[PDB]
Parts: sequence; C-alpha cells; structure tokens
Amino acid sequence: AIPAFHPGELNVYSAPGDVADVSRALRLTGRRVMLVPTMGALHEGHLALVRAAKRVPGSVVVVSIFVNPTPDDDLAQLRAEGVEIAFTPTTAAMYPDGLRTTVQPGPLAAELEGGPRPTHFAGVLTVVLKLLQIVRPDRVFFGEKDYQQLVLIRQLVADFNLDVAVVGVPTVREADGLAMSSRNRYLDPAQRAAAVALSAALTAAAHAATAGAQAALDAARAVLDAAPGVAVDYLELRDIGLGPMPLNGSGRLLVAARLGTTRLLDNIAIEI
Amino acid sequence: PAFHPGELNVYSAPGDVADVSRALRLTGRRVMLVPTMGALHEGHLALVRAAKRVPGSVVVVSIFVNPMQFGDLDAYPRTPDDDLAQLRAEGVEIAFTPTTAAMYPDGLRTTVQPGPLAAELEGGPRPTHFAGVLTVVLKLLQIVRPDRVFFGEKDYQQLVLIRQLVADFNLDVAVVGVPTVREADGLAMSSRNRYLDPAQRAAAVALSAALTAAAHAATAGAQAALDAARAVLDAAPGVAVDYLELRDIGLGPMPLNGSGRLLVAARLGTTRLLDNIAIEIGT
Ligand SMILES: COc1ccc2c(c1)cc(C(=O)NS(=O)(=O)c1ccc(C(F)(F)F)cc1[N+](=O)[O-])n2CC(=O)O
Ligand SMILES: COc1ccc2c(c1)cc(C(=O)NS(=O)(=O)c1ccc(C(F)(F)F)cc1[N+](=O)[O-])n2CC(=O)O
Ligand SMILES: COc1ccc2c(c1)cc(C(=O)NS(=O)(=O)c1ccc(C(F)(F)F)cc1[N+](=O)[O-])n2CC(=O)O
Ligand SMILES: COc1ccc2c(c1)cc(C(=O)NS(=O)(=O)c1ccc(C(F)(F)F)cc1[N+](=O)[O-])n2CC(=O)O
Repeated sequence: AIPAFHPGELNVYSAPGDVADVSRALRLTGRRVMLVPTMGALHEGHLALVRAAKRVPGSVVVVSIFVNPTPDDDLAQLRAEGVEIAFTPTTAAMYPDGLRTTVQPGPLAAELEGGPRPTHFAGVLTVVLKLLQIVRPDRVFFGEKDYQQLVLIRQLVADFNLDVAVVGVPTVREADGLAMSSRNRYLDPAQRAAAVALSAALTAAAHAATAGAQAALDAARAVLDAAPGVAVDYLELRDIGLGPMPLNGSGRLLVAARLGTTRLLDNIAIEI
Repeated sequence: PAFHPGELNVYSAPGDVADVSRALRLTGRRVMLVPTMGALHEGHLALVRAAKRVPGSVVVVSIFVNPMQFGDLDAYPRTPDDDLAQLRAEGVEIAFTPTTAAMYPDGLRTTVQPGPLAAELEGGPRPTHFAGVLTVVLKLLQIVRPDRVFFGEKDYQQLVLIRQLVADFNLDVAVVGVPTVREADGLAMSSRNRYLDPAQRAAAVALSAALTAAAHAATAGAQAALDAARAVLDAAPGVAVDYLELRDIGLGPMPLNGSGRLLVAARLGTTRLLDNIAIEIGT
C-alpha cells in the first residue's frame, strides 16, 4: 500500500521509505519530482529554490528538512508556497546503522572552505547522495551561494552516474547586495555595514574584468581593503568548475571573510 | 540504441545500456544485474540462471576489469570471446562491456569510502581495494538501475560490504547472494583456479574440506570447529594459510552468537584462494 498522499495539500513524512514510495507513485502518475534540500529555518533564499522548482510543468515539490549531526514556522511557509511534500527525518532514520559507508569527495574538497572545515563536504555529499536515492527526483535545486558545494555536488552526480539534473539558482541578496545567510543576523551594526564589502568587491571585479584578471582581483582587493574588521581568508579567481582560471573566458571569483566571530562567503560569475 | 529480444545485445556506452534498461523497466520487465570482471565460469552462470528465474526478468551482465580496485591489474585474466559465447549460450539478452575511459573520464575523483570492515581481512593489506570495488559497483547500479543485483557468496566480505553500500546510501535494489558453485571435490569455483598446477589443485581441496569439517565439528563449539579446520589445513602440503576466522555473519563489530561465517584465505604458490561457510554453533 502507498502511504497516504493528498494532492494540493502539504503532506509530511518522516520515514525515508514513505517518502520514497510516494515519490515513486507520483512519478508513475505523470508528475516530475523536484527536490529542494534544506536544513530548516527557511528564508527567502529557500523561497527562491522552491519557486524555481514549482515552475517546472507538472512538478511536485519535495522539500527536505534535515540537520546533519521553527518547524511549525517552516511547515506553514511551505503551505503558503503550495509545496506538497515535506520530508523531515530524524537522525536515526537517516543513519540507522550509524556512520558507516560514506562519500569521499575529490581533492576540490580540501581547497577553499575545505581548509577550515576539512570534512564538511564529505558530510554534505553523503547526505545529498542519500536524499537523492530516497526521493529519486528528476531535478534537485541548490543555491549558488555555496558555490564550491554546488560544484562538488555536480562532481558527485557525474562521478557516480546519477540520473538527476542539478539546478543552481542565483543567490538571493539583501537590498545592498549582501548574500542572504542564516549568519547575517549575528552581525552588529558596524559588522553588518562592513559586510557589504564582500558583494561590492565582487561586483566591482565583475565590471573591472574588461581590463583583465589582474584588474578584477585588484579591484576586489581594494574594496575589501576599504572595510574595517573584515579578515579575508581567501579571494580567488577560478574557472567555473573551480580549476585554474584560463587566460580568458568564464570564471568565478570567490571570497570568504571573518567578521568578529562570523564567517561570510560570496561568489560571482566573471568573464575575462 | 537497438535492442533485439531473444538475442545477445552488447553495449559499451553507459548511456546506451542506461537507456535500454530504463525503456525495458517502463515496459514491465524487471532488470537483473550480474556484475562481473569477466573470465566467466560456471559460478557466474549460476548467477545468471538465478537472475533468469525472476519472472519477467531481463538480465544484464556487466564485464569490466575495474582498475580502481588493484602488475596485479595486468595479470587479471581476460577471455572476452569465451565470456560472450557463454552468455549467448545462457540466453542473456544484454552484456555491458564499458571502456575504462567511459567509466572514469575524469580519473579518480569522488569515491565511496567503505566502513571499517574494509580494513579487515582481505582489506587489511590492501587499504583502497574495497573503496575501488564499492565505487564501481555504485556506478554500475546507477547506470543500469536494476531491481536486483546478484553476487556469489565466495567473496563473502565483498558481499557484506555491498549490502552495507545498499543500506547506507538508500539504494533501491535488492542484493541477492548465491551459494558458491563448487568443483566435484568441493573446491570453490574461481577465475584464479586456472593458476593451480596439478599438485596445487590436489592440495586446494583442503580449503573446503577444512570448512565442512569445521561446520560439523561445531556441535562441540567454536574451538573444536576452528581446531578441526586448522588440522585439515595443516595436513595439506603446500598450503600457506593467511587467515582462518570465525566471525558473526555480518562480519561486524559484534561477537559470534549462534550463527557465524568461517572464512579462510590461503596461498598455494603465488595463488591466493578464498572460501567460507556458514557455521551454527552447538547447532
Ligand atoms: C538562492 O539563494 C540562496 C541564498 C543562500 C542560501 C540558499 C539559497 C540556500 C542556503 C542554504 O540552504 N544553506 S543550508 O546551509 O541551510 C544548506 C546546507 C546544505 C544543503 C545540502 F543539501 F547541500 F546539504 C542544503 C542547504 N540548504 O538549506 O538549501 N543558503 C545559505 C544559508 O542557508 O545560510
Ligand atoms: C582470476 O585471476 C586473477 C589474477 C590476478 C588477480 C586476481 C585474480 C585477483 C587479484 C587481486 O588483487 N585480488 S584482490 O584485490 O581482491 C586482493 C588480492 C590479495 C590481497 C591480499 F590480502 F593478499 F593482500 C587482498 C586483495 N584484496 O581483496 O584487496 N589479482 C591481482 C594480484 O594478485 O596482484
Ligand atoms: C592504511 O594505509 C593506507 C595507505 C594508503 C591509503 C589509505 C590507507 C587510504 C588511501 C586513500 O583513500 N587514498 S585516496 O583518497 O587517493 C583513494 C580513494 C579511493 C580509491 C579507490 F579508487 F579505490 F576508490 C583510491 C584511492 N587512491 O589511493 O588512489 N590511501 C592512498 C593515498 O592516500 O594516496
Ligand atoms: C555462485 O558461485 C560462484 C562461485 C564463485 C564466484 C562467483 C559465483 C562469482 C565470482 C566472482 O569472482 N565474481 S566477480 O567476477 O564479480 C569478482 C571478481 C573479482 C573479485 C576480486 F576479489 F578479485 F576483487 C571479486 C568478485 N566478486 O565475486 O566479489 N566467483 C569467484 C571467483 O571467480 O573467484
């Protein structure tokens, strides 16, 4: 028997087998299954992931809420957007044999964010793989804010021959350009004001780039240097797959910085 | 890609087999995967026959000597003509024969990291071996998307780790272990048996004799079982034992209770032979 599912309502499932069965049944009825993986505390960046998923014709949207080891609020937000499935497993349900077979990323995981957090991406890719196998979506949606993460997921998909489409959704930003993040609330007024330097550096670089890569890097560095209390961890221009930047062509510029105790990240498309 | 039913269709491109598989599954057929490294013998054909018995099945047999799980690699026997001939004789409809470049276009990048079992027994001296195995098996399962996948029980550790992969990454496939096919004297079928000279082939009977001796001795307890098997191994000329271990059936971090598996590995000249058996303690 398929678990109960009411079209056009929010249906909540905490058991991996239940969401798996419902998803399978829905695919067999027409629908194109979309997955938006989250850690809850839904914000406007997640709204953008959900909206992108909703507009695929014949979509049913699954939003997972899972913290790797309000809910009331999150669920009402999903209802308001017309999401039909929430998948809300316990740690036990995801890891019933505990930590055992895992995903080992390629060497990109050791670079950039992998310096301060050398095992973080192993966890991310392990959980993303599991969610993909459980839900079996046609398309999975991620923000571009965590660009290295996104690139690693694309590697996962290519490397293990997964049959899902990975969709990256442009970063949602505050009115001054600060990339949305659960961390922004912690900034005091001076830090919040300084934090605009990250996005201003990157947008300056993207426009400076007609004058070449060095001009782009030097423009972003100059903007970051205008900001007090912004400790830059890295500022790197790479190809779009995060290898070495080619002489000209498309790239990505990534920054990370610490403001007081808070780490912020941002990145942007660059054309040289 | 063309699929002619009742004939052997050989596909190298992963995309071709993936498409044929998906199309079959959508027309009601259930897809069975028999993943092998070639050099096929009657034990592999037992896998195929098992798979064939599943009502409405279509059987895919993969043949791929996976470089990521190894002069070792160059030494592995390759007999593709015999292999395809045997499959056609068994009525298999799909053989999947990918190139190394098709499987590993980006070389080694994302991989499967097994749990701690991979560092024991066969894995202790070979620390990446089972990573290589689980990585290729994951890939073959994603490509083919079978309903069921079939392995022999002879490489029991490998089988258990595959069960762990399946569980741990929520794969939607049933894993089927098929009991080891044996020569008339008891010797486990293996693509490595061809490397036994006549004397070593005679002596090799000691593995299976030891294991069956232990399974019967076990009414007298674990010590009697192990000591029976050791005695048979010790009486055999030219058999050098690498390990003989009685473990719980999952080979996991739990002591032996009523049901165990007794594992042996031993070298005959340069040939390393494995075997195992179910053991019931006190029966
Ligand atoms: C489209 O615009 C944006 C802008 C920022 C975004 C997002 C979208 C999404 C996130 C985000 O979810 N961050 S998250 O750390 O909660 C997270 C972490 C891991 C995973 C993954 F699936 F990959 F494991 C997903 C999410 N997630 O919540 O989409 N964040 C950053 C944040 O949540 O702080
Ligand atoms: C059927 O004919 C052949 C020919 C060569 C073979 C094999 C079979 C199997 C291997 C091989 O390496 N198997 S193995 O990678 O599973 C292996 C071999 C020896 C050890 C040992 F524990 F002894 F070190 C471990 C493994 N292993 O399971 O990691 N090799 C390569 C080799 O022995 O170097
Ligand atoms: C206990 O002694 C050892 C000795 C070497 C080990 C390890 C343990 C573990 C690794 C290891 O995982 N290396 S690796 O990440 O490059 C790796 C991972 C997976 C695979 C495989 F293909 F098999 F899936 C191969 C490698 N590798 O080493 O080529 N390596 C090889 C290394 O670090 O280069
Ligand atoms: C039902 O009866 C049997 C009896 C023995 C079997 C099989 C079936 C299947 C195999 C076998 O080797 N299958 S396999 O080609 O996928 C394979 C090849 C090499 C390795 C190695 F250890 F070298 F890595 C393992 C497997 N495997 O079976 O886990 N073998 C073992 C062998 O040929 O040594």
